[PDB]
Amino acid sequence: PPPPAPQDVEMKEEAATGGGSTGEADGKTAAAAAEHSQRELDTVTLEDIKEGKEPRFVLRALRMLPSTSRRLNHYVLYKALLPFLEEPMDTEADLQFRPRTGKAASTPLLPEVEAYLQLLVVIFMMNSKRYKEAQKISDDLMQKISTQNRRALDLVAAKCYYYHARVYEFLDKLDVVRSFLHARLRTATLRHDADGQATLLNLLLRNYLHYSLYDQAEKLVSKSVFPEQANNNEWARYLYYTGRIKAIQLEYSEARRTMTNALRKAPQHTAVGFKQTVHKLLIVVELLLGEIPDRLQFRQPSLKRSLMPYFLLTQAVRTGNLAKFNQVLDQFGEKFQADGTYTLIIRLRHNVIKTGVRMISLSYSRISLADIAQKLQLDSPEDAEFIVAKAIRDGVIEASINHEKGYVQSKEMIDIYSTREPQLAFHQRISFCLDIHNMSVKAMRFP
Amino acid sequence: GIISLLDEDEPQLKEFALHKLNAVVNDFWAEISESVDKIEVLYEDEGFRSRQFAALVASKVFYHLGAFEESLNYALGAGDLFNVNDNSEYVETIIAKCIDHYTKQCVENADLPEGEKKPIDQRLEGIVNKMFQRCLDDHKYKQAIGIALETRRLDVFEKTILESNDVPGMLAYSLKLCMSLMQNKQFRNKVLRVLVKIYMNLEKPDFINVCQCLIFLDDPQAVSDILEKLVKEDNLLMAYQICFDLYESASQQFLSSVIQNLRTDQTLKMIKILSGEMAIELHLQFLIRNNNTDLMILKNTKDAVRNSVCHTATVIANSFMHCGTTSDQFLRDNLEWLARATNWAKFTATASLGVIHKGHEKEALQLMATYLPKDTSPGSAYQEGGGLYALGLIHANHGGDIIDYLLNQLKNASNDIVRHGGSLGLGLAAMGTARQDVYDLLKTNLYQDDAVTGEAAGLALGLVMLGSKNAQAIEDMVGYAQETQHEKILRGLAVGIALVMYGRMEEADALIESLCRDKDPILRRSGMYTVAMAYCGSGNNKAIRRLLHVAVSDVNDDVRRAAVESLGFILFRTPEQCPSVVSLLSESYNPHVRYGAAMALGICCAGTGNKEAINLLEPMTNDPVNYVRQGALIASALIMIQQTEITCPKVNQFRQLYSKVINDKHDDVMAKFGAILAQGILDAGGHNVTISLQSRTGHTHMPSVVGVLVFTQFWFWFPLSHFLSLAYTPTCVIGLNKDLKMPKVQYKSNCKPSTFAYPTAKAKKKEKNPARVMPAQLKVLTMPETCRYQPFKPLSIGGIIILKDT
Amino acid sequence: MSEKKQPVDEDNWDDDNVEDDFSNQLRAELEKHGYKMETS
Amino acid sequence: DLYSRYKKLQQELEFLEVQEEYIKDEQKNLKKEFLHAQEEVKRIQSIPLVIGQFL
Repeated sequence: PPPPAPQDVEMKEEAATGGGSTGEADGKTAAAAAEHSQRELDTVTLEDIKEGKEPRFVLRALRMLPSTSRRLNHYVLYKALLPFLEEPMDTEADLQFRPRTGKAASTPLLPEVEAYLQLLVVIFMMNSKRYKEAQKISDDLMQKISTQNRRALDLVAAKCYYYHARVYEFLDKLDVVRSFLHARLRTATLRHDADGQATLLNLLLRNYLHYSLYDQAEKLVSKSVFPEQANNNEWARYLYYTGRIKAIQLEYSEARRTMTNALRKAPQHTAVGFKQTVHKLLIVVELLLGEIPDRLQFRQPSLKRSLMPYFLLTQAVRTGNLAKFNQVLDQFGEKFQADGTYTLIIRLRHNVIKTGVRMISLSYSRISLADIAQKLQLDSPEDAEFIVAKAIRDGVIEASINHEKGYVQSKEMIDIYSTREPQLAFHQRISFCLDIHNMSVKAMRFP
Repeated sequence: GIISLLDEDEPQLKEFALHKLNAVVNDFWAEISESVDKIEVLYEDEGFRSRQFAALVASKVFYHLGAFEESLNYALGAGDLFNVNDNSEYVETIIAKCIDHYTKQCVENADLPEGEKKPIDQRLEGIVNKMFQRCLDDHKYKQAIGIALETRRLDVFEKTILESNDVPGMLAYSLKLCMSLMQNKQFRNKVLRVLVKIYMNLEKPDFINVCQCLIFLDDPQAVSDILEKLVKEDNLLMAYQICFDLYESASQQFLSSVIQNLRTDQTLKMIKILSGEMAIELHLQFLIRNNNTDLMILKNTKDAVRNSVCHTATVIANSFMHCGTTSDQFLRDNLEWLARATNWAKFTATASLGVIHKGHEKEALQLMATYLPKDTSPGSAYQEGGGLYALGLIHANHGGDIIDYLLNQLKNASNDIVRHGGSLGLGLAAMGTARQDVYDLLKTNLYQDDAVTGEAAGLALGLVMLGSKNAQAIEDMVGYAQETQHEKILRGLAVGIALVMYGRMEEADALIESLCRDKDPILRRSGMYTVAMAYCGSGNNKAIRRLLHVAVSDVNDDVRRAAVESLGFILFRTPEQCPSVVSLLSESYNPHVRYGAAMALGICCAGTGNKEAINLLEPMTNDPVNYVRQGALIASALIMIQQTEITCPKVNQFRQLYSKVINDKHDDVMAKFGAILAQGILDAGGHNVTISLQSRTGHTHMPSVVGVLVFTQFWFWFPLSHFLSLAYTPTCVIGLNKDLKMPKVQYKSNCKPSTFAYPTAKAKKKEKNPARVMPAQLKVLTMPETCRYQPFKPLSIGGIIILKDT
Repeated sequence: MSEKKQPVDEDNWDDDNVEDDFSNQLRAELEKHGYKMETS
Repeated sequence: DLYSRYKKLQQELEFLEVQEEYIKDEQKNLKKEFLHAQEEVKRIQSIPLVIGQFL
């Protein structure tokens, strides 16, 4: 008695969404798609949520003259796989409705990802995407009829390339798909820019920081910026991956602002630990700064089972205990090697000394050297002059050593009062504000 | 990590290294991306024996990046591997953009046509003609004509007619295709002549070849070529088409060009073709047999007596249905209402005898042998002016020997109340003739010291100098146009100096600026009429930029009105854009731009079955301004002609709407003047005759440009309301074989009887008088395959074709 | 929402700043502090 | 028709991009016109106004 209901509403899924998309895509260009055609993301993740089932919607696909009304109603009525996923090509070649080729080569095929048998149909999904990649290649050699693949099926295409990813990942890696991607880039570079490269580039970094390491420098020459960032979700996790990069490129002062940006551009919900687990390794760069506040302003108790190392670790950060250092290391270094954590163990001592020198430096105008050699667990006055020079290391607040015997003649620095440095920066503040005025201009330009 | 291998200068490991390069080239993109310098080291080496494949791995890294001039350099220094490797997106994208570099290289090669061009690699064009050999073996006419005109070069285009055992139509439709798209004339002249050369030397003698280049290339030598040949093989059933096209399509001064080529039977034929009587009297025969009009509605508006311009409206409305019928009724049934108005209705009333008996060419002079200017009355000098005006309507657009005799009558006459009609008829029959006696008396016509003859002097000098590129007449005119005393003098001379240059496309632009610069409203207004006439029928943005700007920024409103008047004058080849572009122009501030907007949709969308122009003229004919309602009735007349009843259902709605506004008294008199004159426009011959900006030949017609542009502003001189009647062609077909030999041919169309019905499924012809028809009811006919007389030349629209006596 | 990597992966709690400040620093908060004045 | 369609799409494009500029200029113009409307109508001020009553 429940399955006759998706016979109605799962039918109206393709009726409303797909029928409106294809029919309203046949005209009214660029309102052809992208007013409910790329409702596709959540309505088709929902198709994989909202609801035997496997052969039914994949038989008898390409018929004739547009009788999909009757054919999808047959798919409704029939509720009472070896050539079956290829049967949308085996009834006849599709031969009409080229906006429907990728659509029916995505939406019926993909629910086996959520069926999870992983043994016989992932190679059949590989074959179904050999068909759909034959569409992808043959759109410019055999389909010289109209656009139908940029304005609708490019936004469909990047989605089903994430589904390519979902298929390719569950068994192996991909290498041929990378030059195949850059060919897809070349047929999206100058004509019509798609994300695409950034999709499999997120995957590139995701499997490469696991397994290849030359390619950040190849990103450097490959950094076509793509300032469109329309979803902002892909762009958010793009910033997450490259912030892991600059953490492993040991770039920290950039990392704090760009990863705080990457967090605040996540509007996400569902507190299973998505935002939380991404955010923990995000503010590992703040563990690497030398400065981090108490993480009470960051914890969701669903993350608590994973951060059972992490709270005691930030305790070790705020303290300086070598016992706590090594104990958190050996005991609580599990579950983070899967993410990669052991670059903080070399410089947790640096975190200690920068936290201490921050407290003491903003605390004290003048300090003495052979007592700042005993504020923290320092070693010697030669180690203390050493660590004063290493405490500068970049251009920190004025600390001149009293170069006879007066240990240090440091003082506080001034002229941040309200004089020229803020009005040196306010041109750029209002440069950002006029950029938002350009956003207002484009707000007017949206119709 | 191969720059370590690039430390070696011996190439004997560099073959292994380049085999590594194209192996892991997808992974090591940033390897070469700074190593471009060492790529240039191995490239510019004259001992490294893989500098071409070094240019290919350079093509790989600059395919990863996508550079253009690098791909030009790889066209240079990749050589053989640049040429034979062409089955890949990796190569076809970069060589596609190199073909784009080649097509802008051809843009450069068409920028300056005389030597000294930019250098060309023989390989960037080697891939052009190499890919073009695929186009020749593909043999598709797209593949020929596309790349043959992408290059903008006549050599490979000349080679495209040399393809395989086909081309039944390129050698007859190639000129059709090239005219159907052309924008530049600089090489179009050469393409149009090199095609008709091989059409003269075709296996088949063709007629559309010189039928097209005789009016778009207008050579005196080509008309002498077809004269020479079509007389030389001694047949005139084949010279039938093109000699009667010489009279029927071509305009004046091209007849001068051929009469230079006449003498050097067909002797009697070349005597009679430049006379050109047969079209005139078949028009006359058609209208005297085809009086499908109504006199009852003429009574229903004859009853609406007012002393004003309504008399002219009535006599022009029945002249519209009798121009070429030799038939009067309102010159007959009355004398008191006929002589009600004074001194201007007499001009118009004796002018209507010339309008109606236009198409009565030789005999209308003895028809007015009683009605000479000095026989009837020396009291009204406008009566004796309308007299010679009507003799100019006797010699309307095709005069004879009596052009010079009207000139002899214009040697001595009254001061100026004669030349207003006389010189207009003289330059009307003497279009572009550059005559000397018209220059003679037009000198003193300029120096009359009277403003009422400015139209005479200016307009007639522009007529006889249509497309002059003169200076001295223009010097006289515009340099007299800073110091005179009125503006009828200024404005007659202004539309005359508009009329002095035509179809220039680059040449009148000096005068365009010269008229542009002054603070004279009338002179910049003349500049707008001049940028119309020099740029007619072509969508040149060089007009519309300055027209756009002057129709926004200036508040001087006469020149703004002229700017929104030039639109259909320059864009009537494509009338299907004017609503979307004059839409808010119909909602301006002044009567000028609103009035010219109504007229813009009118003169633009003539032959359209649009009805959007109708729907937008609806709030224009219900406007608050009075004479824009007048002009909107006139624009309703403009839209409804080259349109029938079933082309738009508001035709009778506008007939009864004209009736509503004119047959009541309480509406606006000035705004109901247009209603019955517009009815007459609507019943020109009873929809037999209509306006014709565009021929089957494509040769535009001088009344249907010149007369309608003069007809635009008509308050300023009321006899400017006649000239649209001179722009009439009967919608009928000629399937005649011998010049009078009546056929036995009655063929049909698959249309409705009611689409045929003009106030069974098959159509019925009349065995040539010609037979009236919709213009759109000529592409839906069917040849008589059961007739004894079968036509051979395709008859898609009106005009003349050949028949065969079988 | 599977974002392609992440599926693989005021009771007593605002005081935590003060408490982690005060873990090994003034762990009694008074029992030395009330007894400081007779140290010197 | 890929030589003539690709010819004339460019043509109608350059047409409409010219034709945009007209209305861009008129939108520049009419805001000034509306300001002239505002102040040159609101010179309806106290020309020596009389005291009365409203009913």
